[PDB]
Amino acid sequence: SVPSQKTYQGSYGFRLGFLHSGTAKSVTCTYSPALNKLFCQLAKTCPVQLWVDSTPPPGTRVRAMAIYKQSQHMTEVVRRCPHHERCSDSDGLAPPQHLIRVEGNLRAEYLDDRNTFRHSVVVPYEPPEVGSDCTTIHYNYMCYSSCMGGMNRRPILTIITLEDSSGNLLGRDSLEVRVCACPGRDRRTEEENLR
Ligand SMILES: [Zn+2]
Repeated sequence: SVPSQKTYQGSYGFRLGFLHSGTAKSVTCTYSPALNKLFCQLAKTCPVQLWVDSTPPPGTRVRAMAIYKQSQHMTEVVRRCPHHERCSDSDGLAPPQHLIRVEGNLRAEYLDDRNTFRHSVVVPYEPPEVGSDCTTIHYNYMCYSSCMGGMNRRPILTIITLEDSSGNLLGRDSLEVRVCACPGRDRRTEEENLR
């Protein structure tokens, strides 16, 4: 099977938002609206905003999962490569095999689906704080898109779903992600190629 990637705002008007970081050669994370693609360095903070028109119920959660973008690779579980899964860089909560981690949230839970074998990380949805209009989750990608034996240069999509306490779908959004050495340069090159 393959997780759905269909955009769905749902009853709460759920959608993602990204900061405007630019494309300076030194940038560590940058999002391209034209390509709906996030470019980031290995294990660097990727701020992802959660926007809703109305607050969902207490117990609502937010899950992140990666899948290969190419249809011929969609059924393959996206996981860290043979080298990174063994580098003992766990933060004490994320299994070393997981590509996507959530930073600074002790309530993050990591799932290895007993049926699909796919990996995901989920946190409780927290409503915006005083003075804020949105909620931000900080993600880290733990392998480069080019890692051999892992993503192996194949592009991936990250699917973010808003779920109820039972795991039922409330909202869904997604974006392509490239983990690379120079996000600014690659974003500039890909947007140029699109033009
Ligand atoms: Zn790797």
